[PDB]
Amino acid sequence: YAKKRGWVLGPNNYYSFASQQQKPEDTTIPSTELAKQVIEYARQLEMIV
Amino acid sequence: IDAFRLINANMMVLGHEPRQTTSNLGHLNKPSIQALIHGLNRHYYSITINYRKNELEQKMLLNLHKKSWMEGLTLQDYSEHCKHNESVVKEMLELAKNYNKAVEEEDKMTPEQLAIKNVGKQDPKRHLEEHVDVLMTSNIVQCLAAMLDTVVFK
Repeated sequence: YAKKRGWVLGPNNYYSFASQQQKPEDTTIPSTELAKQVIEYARQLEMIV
Repeated sequence: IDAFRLINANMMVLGHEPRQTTSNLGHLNKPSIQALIHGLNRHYYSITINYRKNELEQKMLLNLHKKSWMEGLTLQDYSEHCKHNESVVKEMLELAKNYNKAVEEEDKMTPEQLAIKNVGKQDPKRHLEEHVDVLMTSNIVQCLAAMLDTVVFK
C-alpha cells in the first residue's frame, strides 16, 4: 500500500490525503433545466390540438 | 355609424334602388325596426360601408398602441400575487364543497339526465376548472418569468 498508494509511514503516523468542495451557490444549473420543466408543462397543458 | 341618401319622389311607381347587378347588397345591411319606420324606404335609402385599410397606416396603428418592451420580463410583485392566490384557492374550495354532494346525489336518486338540475342550474364541470385555468396561466408565466433573469442578469 505504500509503494502503490500513499499511506506513508513517517514518525509513526500515516497520512491519507483528503479534501472537500463546496456547491450550494449554483441556482444557475436549476435555472436552465427548471425553465425547460416549466415550459414542457405549458407545452402539454395544450397540444392535443 | 351609418350613411343614408335621398331618393327622388317622382320614381315611386318603378324601382327605388332598383337594378340588381350584384347579390352582395343583402348581407351588408339589414334595416332594423327602428330604421324602417321613419324614412325607409319610401323617402331615402341606406348605403354600404367598407373600410379602406392599407399598409403603412394600419400596421403602424397596432405597432404603437398594443405594444410593449419590458412587460414580458417583469415580475408581478409578490406582495399581491400570492395574496391573490389565497382568494382563488378558497373559492374553488367552496365549489369543491358544492361539487361533492351535487352530482352523486343526482345520479343515485333518479337517472333522468334532465330537469331542474338541467334547466336552470349553474354548477357543472364547466365552472370548476376555469378557476384552475386562470390559476395556471397566472403562475406558469410568473414562474418562468423569474427564471430568465437568473440567467440573463448574471
